[PDB]
Amino acid sequence: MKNVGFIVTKSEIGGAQTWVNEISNLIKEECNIFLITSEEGWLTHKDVFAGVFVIPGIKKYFDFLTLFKLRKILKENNISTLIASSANAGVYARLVRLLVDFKCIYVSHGWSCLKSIFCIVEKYLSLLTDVIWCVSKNDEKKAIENIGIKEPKIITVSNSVPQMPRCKQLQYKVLFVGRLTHPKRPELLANVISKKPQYSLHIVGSLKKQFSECENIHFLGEVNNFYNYHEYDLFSLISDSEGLPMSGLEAHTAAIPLLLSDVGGCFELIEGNGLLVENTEDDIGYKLDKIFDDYENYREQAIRASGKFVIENYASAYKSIILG
Repeated sequence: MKNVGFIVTKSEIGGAQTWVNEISNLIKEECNIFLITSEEGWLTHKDVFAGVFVIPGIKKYFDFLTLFKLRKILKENNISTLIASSANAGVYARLVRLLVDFKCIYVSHGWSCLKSIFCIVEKYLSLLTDVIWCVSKNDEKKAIENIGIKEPKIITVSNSVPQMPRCKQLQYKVLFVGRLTHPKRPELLANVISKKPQYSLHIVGSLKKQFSECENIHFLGEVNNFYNYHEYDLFSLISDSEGLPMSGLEAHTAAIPLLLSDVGGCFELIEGNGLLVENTEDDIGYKLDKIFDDYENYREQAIRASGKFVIENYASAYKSIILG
């Protein structure tokens, strides 16, 4: 059986790590999967991995001995495909192509680069990459236009997730799912909803009691396997910076309307099934009332679109990139 490796910087839940976990579950019957990371944490306790390699040197943007340890790992474990996520991981995964033959796949994950300096690096690192995997049309546009990666390098196939449970009378229940630290901005959303007692906010994700006396603001804290989108009426993610957020994809497959910041690839989740916002208290309050005053129309479109980002529709394309 084929040996595939995922290399990441952090092992904490969320973002790329959740993606790695989800993709590993998808291909797990067709290959052996190895994890390479800088630290131990949530991801490294996952049983899907045939083996886990913790190299703390990965936390450094570059380091020769870390590079050589990666080479040793690929060769000794006969790993013929390496899928890299995050900048640091990407640095080692592509430099090590100079030293080892394997299929090197670097995944965009929103190009958190944020500046024309990281852009330069990524452009030249693409020369060492067998596949630049863009997980959103907006990541593809950034790669081609802002970074300078050539299109022959790029395979663009959207992120997607397993279908969340779907549901109910309108209860004006808003749901926020994600880390509470910047660029994420739940404080902005909670503030808006706090002044509207008929609405409510549940936040899933340091931590806050600014709203300790707002009766309609509820912090559930971190919930690792959150799948209860179907209990809520509206998913809202307010943030200064996003790629194509997994939580947004999840809400989408759960057929609930969305209220998202107009950043990164959030617009790719919205057709008639929600609204894009400026991170203004005014703009968020206005578009919130707009959806809730006209709710069944946004709900009908959420329902209509809810098959769009379901991972079964993308599986063969994913498997083709990774196993082909």
